[PDB]
Amino acid sequence: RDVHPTHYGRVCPIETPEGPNIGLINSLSVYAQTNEYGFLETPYRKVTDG
Amino acid sequence: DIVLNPLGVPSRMNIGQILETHLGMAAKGIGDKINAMLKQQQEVAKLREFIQRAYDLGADVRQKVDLSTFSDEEVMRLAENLRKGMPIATPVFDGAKEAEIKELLKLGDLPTSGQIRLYDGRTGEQFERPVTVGYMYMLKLNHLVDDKMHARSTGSYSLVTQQPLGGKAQFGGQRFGEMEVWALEAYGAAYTLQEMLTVKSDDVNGRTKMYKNIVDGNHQMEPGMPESFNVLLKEIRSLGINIELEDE
Amino acid sequence: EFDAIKIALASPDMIRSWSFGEVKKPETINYRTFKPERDGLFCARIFGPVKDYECLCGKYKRLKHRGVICEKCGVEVTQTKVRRERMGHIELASPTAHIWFLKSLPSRIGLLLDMPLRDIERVLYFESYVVIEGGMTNLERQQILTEEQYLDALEEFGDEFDAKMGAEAIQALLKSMDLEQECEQLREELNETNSETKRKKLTKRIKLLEAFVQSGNKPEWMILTVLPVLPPDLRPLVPLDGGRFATSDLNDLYRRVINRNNRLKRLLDLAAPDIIVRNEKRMLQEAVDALLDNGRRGRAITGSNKRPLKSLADMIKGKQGRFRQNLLGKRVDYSGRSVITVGPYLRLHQCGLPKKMALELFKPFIYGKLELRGLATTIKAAKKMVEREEAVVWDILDEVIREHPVLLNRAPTLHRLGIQAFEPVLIEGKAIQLHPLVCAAYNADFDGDQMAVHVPLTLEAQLEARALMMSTNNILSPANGEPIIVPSQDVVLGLYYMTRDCVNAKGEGMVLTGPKEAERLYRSGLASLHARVKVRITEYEKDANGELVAKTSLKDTTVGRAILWMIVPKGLPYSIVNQALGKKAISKMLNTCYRILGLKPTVIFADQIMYTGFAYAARSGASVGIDDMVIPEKKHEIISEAEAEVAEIQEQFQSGLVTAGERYNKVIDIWAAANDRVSKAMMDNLQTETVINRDGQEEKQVSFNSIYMMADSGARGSAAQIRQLAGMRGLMAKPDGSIIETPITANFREGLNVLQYFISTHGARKGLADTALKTANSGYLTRRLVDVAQDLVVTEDDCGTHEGIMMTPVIEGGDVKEPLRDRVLGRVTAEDVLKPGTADILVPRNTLLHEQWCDLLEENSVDAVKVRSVVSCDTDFGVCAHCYGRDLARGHIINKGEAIGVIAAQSIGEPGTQLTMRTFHISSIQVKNKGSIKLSNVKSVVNSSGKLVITSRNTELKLIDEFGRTKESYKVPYGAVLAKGDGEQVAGGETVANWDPHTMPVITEVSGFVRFTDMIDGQTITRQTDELTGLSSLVVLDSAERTAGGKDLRPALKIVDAQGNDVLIPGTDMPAQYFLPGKAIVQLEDGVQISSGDTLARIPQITGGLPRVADLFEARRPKEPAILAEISGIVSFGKETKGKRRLVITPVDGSDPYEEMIPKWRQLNVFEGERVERGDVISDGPEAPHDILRLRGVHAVTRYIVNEVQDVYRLQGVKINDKHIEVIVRQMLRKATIVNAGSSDFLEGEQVEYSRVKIANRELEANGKVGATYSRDLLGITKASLATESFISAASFQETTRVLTEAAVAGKRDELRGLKENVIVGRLIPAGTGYAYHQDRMRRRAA
Amino acid sequence: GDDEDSHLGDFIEDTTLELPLDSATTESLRAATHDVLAGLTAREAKVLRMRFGIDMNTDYTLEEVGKQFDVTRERIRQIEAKALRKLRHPSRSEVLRSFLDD
Amino acid sequence: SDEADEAYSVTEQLTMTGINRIRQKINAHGIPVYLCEACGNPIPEARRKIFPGVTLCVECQAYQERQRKHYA
Amino acid sequence: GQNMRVAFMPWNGYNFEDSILVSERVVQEDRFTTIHIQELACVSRDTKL
Amino acid sequence: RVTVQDAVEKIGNRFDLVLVAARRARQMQVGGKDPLVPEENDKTTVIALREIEEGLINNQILDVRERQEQQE
Amino acid sequence: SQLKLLVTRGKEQGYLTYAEVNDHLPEDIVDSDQIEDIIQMINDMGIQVMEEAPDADDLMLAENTADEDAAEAAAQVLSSVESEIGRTTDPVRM
Ligand SMILES: [Mg+2]
Ligand SMILES: [Zn+2]
Ligand SMILES: [Zn+2]
Ligand SMILES: [Zn+2]
Repeated sequence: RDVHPTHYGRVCPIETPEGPNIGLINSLSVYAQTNEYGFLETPYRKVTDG
Repeated sequence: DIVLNPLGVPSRMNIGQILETHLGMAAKGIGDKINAMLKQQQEVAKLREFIQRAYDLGADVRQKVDLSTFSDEEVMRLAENLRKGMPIATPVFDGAKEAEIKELLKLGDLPTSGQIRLYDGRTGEQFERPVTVGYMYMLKLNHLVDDKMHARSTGSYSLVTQQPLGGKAQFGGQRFGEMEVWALEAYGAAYTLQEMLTVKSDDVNGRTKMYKNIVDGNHQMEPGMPESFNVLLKEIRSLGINIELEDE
Repeated sequence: EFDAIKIALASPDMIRSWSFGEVKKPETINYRTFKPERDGLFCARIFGPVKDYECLCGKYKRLKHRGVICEKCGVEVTQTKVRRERMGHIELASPTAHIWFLKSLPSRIGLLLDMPLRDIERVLYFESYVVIEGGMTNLERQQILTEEQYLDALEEFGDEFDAKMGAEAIQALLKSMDLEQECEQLREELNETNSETKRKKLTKRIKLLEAFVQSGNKPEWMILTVLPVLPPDLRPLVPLDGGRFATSDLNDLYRRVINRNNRLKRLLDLAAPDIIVRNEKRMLQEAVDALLDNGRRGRAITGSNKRPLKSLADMIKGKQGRFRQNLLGKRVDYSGRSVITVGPYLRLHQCGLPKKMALELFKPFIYGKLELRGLATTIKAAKKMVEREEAVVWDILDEVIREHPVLLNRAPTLHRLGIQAFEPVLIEGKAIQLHPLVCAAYNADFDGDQMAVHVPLTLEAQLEARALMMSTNNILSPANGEPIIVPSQDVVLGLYYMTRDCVNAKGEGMVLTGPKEAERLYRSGLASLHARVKVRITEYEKDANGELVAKTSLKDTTVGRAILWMIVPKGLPYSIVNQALGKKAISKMLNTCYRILGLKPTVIFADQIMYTGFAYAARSGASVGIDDMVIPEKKHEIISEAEAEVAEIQEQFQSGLVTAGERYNKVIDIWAAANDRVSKAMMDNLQTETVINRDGQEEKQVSFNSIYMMADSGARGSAAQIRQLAGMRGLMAKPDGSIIETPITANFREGLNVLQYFISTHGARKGLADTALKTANSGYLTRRLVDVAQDLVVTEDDCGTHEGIMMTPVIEGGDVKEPLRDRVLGRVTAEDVLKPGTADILVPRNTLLHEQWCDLLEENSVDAVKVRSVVSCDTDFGVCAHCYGRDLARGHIINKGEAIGVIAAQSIGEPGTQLTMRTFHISSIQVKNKGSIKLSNVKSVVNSSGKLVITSRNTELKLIDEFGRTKESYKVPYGAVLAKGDGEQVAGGETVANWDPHTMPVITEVSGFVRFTDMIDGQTITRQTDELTGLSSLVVLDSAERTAGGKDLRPALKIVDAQGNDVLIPGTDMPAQYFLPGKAIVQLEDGVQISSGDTLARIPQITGGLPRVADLFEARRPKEPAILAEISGIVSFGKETKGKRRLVITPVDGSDPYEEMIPKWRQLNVFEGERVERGDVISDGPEAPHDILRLRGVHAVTRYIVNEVQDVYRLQGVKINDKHIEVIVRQMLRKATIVNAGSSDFLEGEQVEYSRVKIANRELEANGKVGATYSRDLLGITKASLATESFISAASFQETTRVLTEAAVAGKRDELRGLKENVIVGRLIPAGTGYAYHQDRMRRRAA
Repeated sequence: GDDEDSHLGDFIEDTTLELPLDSATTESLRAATHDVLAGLTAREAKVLRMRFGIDMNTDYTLEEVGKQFDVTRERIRQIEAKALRKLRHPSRSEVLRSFLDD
Repeated sequence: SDEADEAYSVTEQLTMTGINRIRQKINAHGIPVYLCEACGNPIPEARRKIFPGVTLCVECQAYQERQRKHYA
Repeated sequence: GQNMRVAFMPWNGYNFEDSILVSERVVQEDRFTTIHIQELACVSRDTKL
Repeated sequence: RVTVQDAVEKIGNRFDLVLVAARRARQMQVGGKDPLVPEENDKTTVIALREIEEGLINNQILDVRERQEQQE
Repeated sequence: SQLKLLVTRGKEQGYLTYAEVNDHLPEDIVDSDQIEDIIQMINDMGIQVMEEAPDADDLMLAENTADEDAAEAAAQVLSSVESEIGRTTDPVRM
């Protein structure tokens, strides 16, 4: 039911239903996408040299 | 239109309802000049030089809308949908800084602190120390009092144990559980609790001899012994357990 | 009507006696007509007609045939409700064991037959043959014979050898067992078997045997042979929609039993081979087990649903069972609910009932009043009229509604102020309107709570509503008598805004004739609401014979305080409204109005406070804005300063000067100190504004900033949330308990960026999860405390004891955390309290110490008051009215019949839910005050150099002023370096003791020469050669690496004369040798001149939460129990390290059997020649509570718990009167163990109810014989609730099967006498207004 | 489920019970007959109490009531129809006509 | 109490309890010991300038932290 | 929802703990009027008689 | 009636007050009586407390009046 | 004696996991019916035989009733089914 730092970009830290199952039901973040394997992948723009 | 309690704001630290309220005062500030200009049928040199000014405010916003390349029947169409108020996009961790509200409030002729001086409706003398007004987006939630009000004098009962039914749709009663019984024994309400386990709940003889007694105008119960307990008595005696009632 | 409920075992003849026939077919109904069958499961010949006064056949369907039995189908013409109560029987073709009497864990059949459970479960499932009265053919009765052994032992023996298997065997064992013959032979061998396990098993079996003879049950009744079926209306077959049906699972279990019994009937009709009939009998026995309790044998069989079936045990036991879910928690007619709104036009005694709800709830009342006035003739005409809701039924309903309370109740009913009665005022709409003062008594806000409203029908319940449950009759919190109707947030902003001055307001310095002139000036707009004026004030004082002496003066007030003075009643002075009037000030003002004037003017005053507070808070215009968070200008500098500091410590960790753990600790400390600095800067920036002036100069004043005006008044929230608005947010937590070291340097008047907002959600999500998990377990502790304290009701007016706890405030070190006026108020003086001159009685005896008496004894500076306590009450099954004290929800003395066990359970549970649901742990004496030192256990020696070191053990420090009361209370170490002498009053600012935990000396009593005899280095000491100065050290050893030649022997610290003559102990003819325990730093030499009190041998070196009040009441034994001194007398050691040391305290006049198995890892406080009395300290740490009760009195575990439980409540800040922990403790230790059985009728090893012991010992001393002594036992509150007297009560909170089997085999009775008993049974409680009914029924039994 | 851990036995209603509005209607009809039968004399009220089952557990037949008074069931049928027509009138059926569901 | 105010009390108890439990482990004022209490190594003077009262040296405390990382 | 000309002040306890004081113009302009379409069925089943 | 404070001090016990006022209200409602104190359009259980308030109904006064009602 | 050390360890720590019972079962018994009968035998003490490492508050919230006579007769059982291997009560298996 806690929020782990790997929730950034993938599931909403804010939006969970409060009450009996808080943190058990999540909400998918805005740009969050699923992987080929089934994990939650979120876009990052590539930084080059600078 | 709606008066709100300010004491909910400092403790529950949602200051974003005060910042939206000030952005609601700015957004309905723009809209009451676009409305006032259409009220007088102002020429579009008044409109295209105010609304382009309104659409270009604050520090280095990514939105660049140029009304110079706008058709003239599109501008009055754009001014028709702004005569209520110009909508403001505050992106989530990106949007309106506090100075850009006050600058947008200064495009109206509204006071840049957010608070105007409000007069009492009934007695006409003002509230002192001026009051925040503005336009909060208030919702109407799916908890109406048309779906939560429920009452029952005497409705249908349950077959298995003879208690009143459950739920608002089944014309049901209120559950008087463990915690409402201890809080009744904590008074001295003996007679109030006897009727909430005999007359108002399950004792089938004692509950129709009450409804006749109330229509007779006699508030005296002849309660007896509940129907939750004779069902309990037959279920221990359906084991090989001779539990029986003694005599006085 | 029945007066008692008796439980037993069902006779087979009695099971056939209840029956109205036999169920033979497992058919239920007809499948075509849905009709009951001829002899099926839902029979009609057995259980009755399906329709009221109508046969199954159809012939005698008339209501003229009532009572006759039809000749075609055999049904009796009766009501169809008679098949709710009619049983039948099933005569089983083979006997079958009751699984309640076998697979219970005491296993009454197994414990009865003197055979273990494996024996009987082997024989019952057809493995072993069993000898029943086997003659004299080389056998033992009650022996296992396995099949081959039975066969080859039947050889050479033509006797019929009497070996059965199955329940025939156990039934013939249980029948042939003579209980009383076995009782006499068991007592005969008990005459000659005083062992431990042998005598224990003999008396353990003989207890069940003596119960079984005195009960009247037969042991062959445990083996069932005829089976009772339930009535069909308790396992119904209801026809649902569309042809579908719905049955109970007992139908399937009874069908299984009828199937297996019919098939076994055929298999014994058919002379089948024995193996398939063995399997059939075992199957039928298993079916009886699955029917009576589906799962005690294993496994619980599932039908066409994959949950297990509900069986008969599962229909009485369980959370959903009838004992829990249907005997108390049950729906209720004349009830309804809707949401709550405010509507503050109300008074304190009215709720706003909607009009459709009052039309629905009050329907029979409306019908009676509507046809009595005769506006309808028929009740059908009344029904059609009020369905039409004509213009007259509102007049009839508002007539009905006038003085008729409605019980408004909100769902988490933690205490008794969750139910209060209100007079209903008809409003439109559909929401209940509810007076804003009682929102803090229901904990009910207006984000959408719904209050359930009930109607009291009877005049007794209307008067119970009006006289107890009216919201004006309950304005004091029953936990602690402070008012619970405290004005909460808008009222305190109005009362704070009107009464807080401004330096230059309009209308300054005027002189007004009174408050009328002040309101006339303010309402006309000539004066501001807060302008310092000189008002003329008529304040009344009843400082005479209830007089209300008036006095008029000229006060220096503001205008708004004068306007607020009009709503004050007479008895209050003006100085109570001449201030800021925050939240605590209105609490104290309403408290003063109550204590002075009583109940009704407090209600009128609280209503006028609420009206004036809402009105002047409205006229405040107290907004909140974005410029009401002034960010401190130094915040950038403190943030940059802390970033420079953590850059510096980041450098010195990169330089390897400190590690990463200390670097994390240092940056957490640096950022927290910077957060305190930023909060201090903004709180000093906010609370002082600059205003100008009467003379035009700069003048600071308290700011009118609305966020400060909300935080400072106590309207809503405090300066921590103002820190998170204007100042920085701070360091944010983690669900791991850790702290995220990158803090949040921003706030909520600025924004948070994406990283800080993702950081905040760990702590906020953990907080909301713990909130929403705590509310699913809100009143578990309230439940656990009403179980232990159900049947405690005030029954006596004054029992007349002389005992009680002697109450003294919590002076812990410096200040007093809670004074005497908090505790001794309301309690009854157990003795006469004398003045500090010890000459005159202050309060006589049996007195209710109200606030006048407590004001008197606090003016007289009294310190040691012996109250009358609940744990020392001389009455039985109750408390007296004086050993409790006063009511605290009313201010009067308590009434006869208040359920103080339930009230105290709620007053520990409902303030207890304000505690944290998870637990949390957190040189020279600082002499500040001056006065006289008092010491108990004071035996000190002089030193040569003028210093002192105390050689008595428990000489702890007590400082007294010239007032009698204690000033500085501390524990003096054993031989710390005192600059304190004896008794002489010293001034503050001079150290009394220079302690050092490296210093625990064995400082001498007399001066002399410490020569050493019986002293050998190598087998007693270590070779300690201090190179540090070059001193002769002899540092003694433990039992680790020395020899056994000097292990039991001790080295002598013998201080002798200048010649070498052995100086005596002053007082004792023993020598002067102070033999040493382990690890003593010794500097001595043989023959050195040392003085008295010389430093010979120095020895080297608060939890909170609701789980603590869980564990304090369950009375846990801690894993480090501070062992005590079990008996008075001087001490010696014992055997060295057989795992544990021993220690023989030897009484100088008594025997010394106690060489206690002391572990060597818990080091001694004491020396092994140091006299300690009983109840004295040996180990250091959490003292076990049972050891306080065994050694010290019952007032020492009473004082221990109610100071340790209140150390959890006062730690968080929750106040509670300590009556409430004392009635729980009084019900905790109502067990005594017997030690001298005497002429009293109890065994030696017997634990029984103490108040049955104290009345038998009352009466067996009332003859010419002498009575027992007893050792009190104390238990946990889940274990004290186990040993109740009732079995109807005990089966509602304990496991029903273990309760009902223990109740049945004892042939037990329940004279009801209890709150939970009669609530289930449907009678009045023996507590409240039904106490006199239990007098009226206990009058007719002594007739 | 997931309501109060409620089971399907909690929502099955009994229709074969007696609702207390109909029962007090039935009880007040018992007394409203007793006042209309207070407006009849000795013979005609008594046959109307024993042609139906009013405070007696029959409902005698036409000859059985005429068996008590030795009448050949014809005057008994008329005196029933006379008293029945006697109760047909307004301000004789002003309480009972309201007792019929209309 | 709106169900997110008891959340506020729980979260402030969490932060304050953890931060006080850290700040009690800073050992602010002490004695200048000059020698470590498990090695007898000379603790450098800049380290005592940082922490007054370090009875352990830098890397013996690092070993203590690494041993305490798990427990026991 | 709707854009509501809001104010922040106590106003006589009618917005006391969490409550909202609402104008009659909000009700007059019908800004919070909502339609709610309930289905209500009647089934003719086959009983026995 | 708002509070029963005068009534509970005029009897001395809060629960026997409920019983005595219940008995008096039963006599006034169905027993057939007249209100001793004039009823100012009060319900029957408020007249009972205003009869207890003026000392006119206690347990022994009600009992001796029951004796007198049996006397005829 | 190993199941006696299971009883002693459960009452010494206030809980039992599945790992501790499965490490303190004997070597001779195989199938899952009898071992969860043993779980019922140890479970109606009740020493709270559940799946994982239990929480922190729910040993002080969960209670131990009733000491000790049910545990006395359960010790009488559990120190005596350490000898025979063929004991089950199922009519299908038997
Ligand atoms: Mg709420
Ligand atoms: Zn028939
Ligand atoms: Zn007493
Ligand atoms: Zn080191």
